Amino acid sequence: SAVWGISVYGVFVLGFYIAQIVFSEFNRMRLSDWISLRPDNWNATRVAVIIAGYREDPFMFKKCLESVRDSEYGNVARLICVIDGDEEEDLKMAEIYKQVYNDNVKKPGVVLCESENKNGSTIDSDVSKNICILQPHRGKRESLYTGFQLASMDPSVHAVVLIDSDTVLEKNAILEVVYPLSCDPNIKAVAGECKIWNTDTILSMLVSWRYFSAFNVERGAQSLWKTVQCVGGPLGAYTIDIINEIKDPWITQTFLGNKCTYGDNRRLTNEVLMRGKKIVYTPFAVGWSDSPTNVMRYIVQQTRWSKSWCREIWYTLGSAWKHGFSGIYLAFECMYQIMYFFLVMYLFSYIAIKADIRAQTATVLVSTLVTIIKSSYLALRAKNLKAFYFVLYTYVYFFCMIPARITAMFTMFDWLWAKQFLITYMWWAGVLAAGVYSIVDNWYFDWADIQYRFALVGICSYLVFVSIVLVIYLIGKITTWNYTPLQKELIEERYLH
Amino acid sequence: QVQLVESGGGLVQAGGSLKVSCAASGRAFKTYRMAWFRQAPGKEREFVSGISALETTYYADSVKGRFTISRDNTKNTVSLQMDSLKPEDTAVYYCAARRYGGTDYTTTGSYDYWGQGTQVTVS
Amino acid sequence: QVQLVESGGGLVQAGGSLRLACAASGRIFSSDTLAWFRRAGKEREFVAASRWSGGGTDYKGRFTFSRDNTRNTMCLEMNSLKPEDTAVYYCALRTARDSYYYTRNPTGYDYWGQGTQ
Ligand SMILES: CCCCCCCCCCCCCCCCCC(=O)OC[C@H](COP(=O)(O)OCCN)OC(=O)CCCCCCCCCCCCCCCCC
Ligand SMILES: CC(C)CCC[C@@H](C)[C@H]1CC[C@H]2[C@@H]3CC=C4C[C@@H](OC(=O)CCC(=O)O)CC[C@]4(C)[C@H]3CC[C@]12C
Ligand SMILES: CC(=O)N[C@@H]1[C@@H](O)[C@H](O)[C@@H](CO)O[C@H]1O
Repeated sequence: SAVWGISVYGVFVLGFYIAQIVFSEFNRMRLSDWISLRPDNWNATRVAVIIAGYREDPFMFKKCLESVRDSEYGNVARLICVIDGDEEEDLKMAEIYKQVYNDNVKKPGVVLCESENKNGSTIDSDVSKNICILQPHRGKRESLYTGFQLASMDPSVHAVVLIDSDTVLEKNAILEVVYPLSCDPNIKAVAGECKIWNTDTILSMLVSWRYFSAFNVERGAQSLWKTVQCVGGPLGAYTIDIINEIKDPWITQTFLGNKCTYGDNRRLTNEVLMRGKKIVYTPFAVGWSDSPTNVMRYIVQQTRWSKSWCREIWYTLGSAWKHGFSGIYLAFECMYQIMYFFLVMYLFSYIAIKADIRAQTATVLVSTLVTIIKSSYLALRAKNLKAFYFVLYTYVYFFCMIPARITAMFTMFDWLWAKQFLITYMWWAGVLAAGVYSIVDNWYFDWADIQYRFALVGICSYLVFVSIVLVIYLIGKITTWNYTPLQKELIEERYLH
Repeated sequence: QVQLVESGGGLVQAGGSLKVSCAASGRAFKTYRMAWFRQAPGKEREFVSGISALETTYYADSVKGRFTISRDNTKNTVSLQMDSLKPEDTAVYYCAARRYGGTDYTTTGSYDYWGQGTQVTVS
Repeated sequence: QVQLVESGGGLVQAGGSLRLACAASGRIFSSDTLAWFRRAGKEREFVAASRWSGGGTDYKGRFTFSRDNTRNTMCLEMNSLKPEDTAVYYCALRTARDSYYYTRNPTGYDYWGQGTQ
């Protein structure tokens, strides 16, 4: 029962984590070996940059345009900017674009996705000059298709780069994200690493470290196995042939996601994968994007992402049960996540019901130990001392993800805030009631027993460590040490207006 | 606030086994430390055996390999198994209970609860 | 937004070397194309150009292009002289906002700088 569950948890989690670490290390070594053999000033591959956005801050859009203009790639054909809207408010983005780039702004009255002639020559005539499109407001997916059509009409290009309207790119991000495409002809898509620039909130730093760890281990293992699922925004690469082949199936699929938002980059990668085309991911290409600072917004978008995750894990299992020897790694990750969630729920229920101080201290101690080991590994890999803040991610995970997944599975099982936040409130109330019952049931003091002394010492040490971490974070905020160097200059530039 | 009562004892031959059980009435017996004491006719009570809420067993003066103490939370009672009794062990036994305490667990003043006690004799 | 100011020159016999430096004050986004021209009685002719990020084109093997890339100061020294290379050199800038293609036409260079020699 409990012994079997804890043993299975330990062995399976340790094996899976070791596998991810070794796979990420091997992928990094292989990528470094591939990069070390390339010649200097390599610009053989011709690529085009496509930018899509809607209701984007003009400052962030201007910074993204400047970062695109700061790229050192010497084989850039053109820049495609598509705005999902043709209203008076949407003209601010076009005006901002005219300040950073040419004034070649077009306002077609039709949408290529809903027109008989889907070719890009209907709305474009010259490919030498950069073009800006102000289409009627339809959605993010429609904007991507127009960019693909505009890039497809030029036979000179060989690949495309997809970034968000708020993405900040390094001077070598474009070259690094398109270099591995020519290394292996079987590679048709490359994923780019994404970082969070703003870290002025306790939630923002935690989600930034979570994203960094995700890109480091899961995407690294997927890159090593050449079966990457996380491909798309805010930084990615795609070859012209695969997008030309799969543009129609991607846009003809029924969409039930966010209205005029959340362009389906998941199903595009699924379409690439189901055709037997290998996909790799690189961490050298670095992209910068913002993160929400509201816990409620975080919870609701996690619920939406959990629903997505369900549909796309079914889809990717169906698509990856074709590779034969390979393709089972995604299914293994799926079962790993499902069993991890199930065992966390079972362990929490067991701890709530049995209410014994002996086992709870051991469980919290081993959880703290493994979290500290993970944080130390993250700090060693990132060469940054700020990665130790990941120990606080367990609290936000337990308090936000579990209600989000519960709501996601309840929605798809067999009043706007009732279906979004009532489940979280009930979960919090249940956790509080379980804690109160545990404290009341075990309310006693006995210093003549070593086991009680050991449990009390462990609890006191855990609380002391948590308080020390919180104090370190608080003093770091005042000294502005935790602030990203990119964030500081962005804040100064915003202050200068 | 728990009331301790005793039920057991009697006249037993030397070298035999005798069983004594104690019953307590309260709200939550699972969180009370339990202990046993004996009153010799000419001496003062000494700690012989005690069990805490975490099933920790304490023995002294050859009780480690002679007597066994256990408690049953379902029945809300505690019993002390005694094997191979000796003539000099004849004394009346009182049980003690405690909820809050420190390192001291042998003195009579450490425990704030006591029972009427049962008389055990060895022939 | 940007202004180009040159430096160096003078009358030098065919035996010697000269160094011309073009400086800018502003942001060039590290993507604009920088070119050089020799003559202002004939039309301006191409000399040398290279992107700020990297690369370089001639028409040479005699004149090389160097960039500090830190102080926004350029340099282009000449090895050996000929009787027909004496002219008013100009510093040229091409804006990449309109297009990313590299053109040898001086007309596409909207930004111009004053000459010294
Ligand atoms: C000698 C070395 C000392 C080292 C440091 C120890 C720190 C604590 C020291 C406690 C000492 C208690 C000594 C008893 C006499 C104290 C004075 C007195 O007269 O107190 C009487 C009072 C009676 O009990 P009561 O009134 O219910 O207590 C609540 C107070 N209003 O008694 C009390 O007030 C006793 C209260 C004890 C409460 C202990 C249990 C608290 C909860 C612990 C939970 C641990 C498990 C958590 C597991 C994880 C859960 C998520
Ligand atoms: C004013 C007083 C009377 C109230 C005191 C409230 C707390 C003492 C209780 C309430 C609920 C309990 C929490 C419920 C759940 C968890 C998660 C647990 O971490 C994991 O499960 C990690 C799992 C993994 O990923 O391996 C750490 C303990 C903790 C925070 C518990 C700590 C103690 C809590 C905060
Ligand atoms: C912009 C982007 O890539 N968003 C994806 C989202 O589509 C996906 O549902 C989620 C699952 O982990 O991961 C995010 O990174």
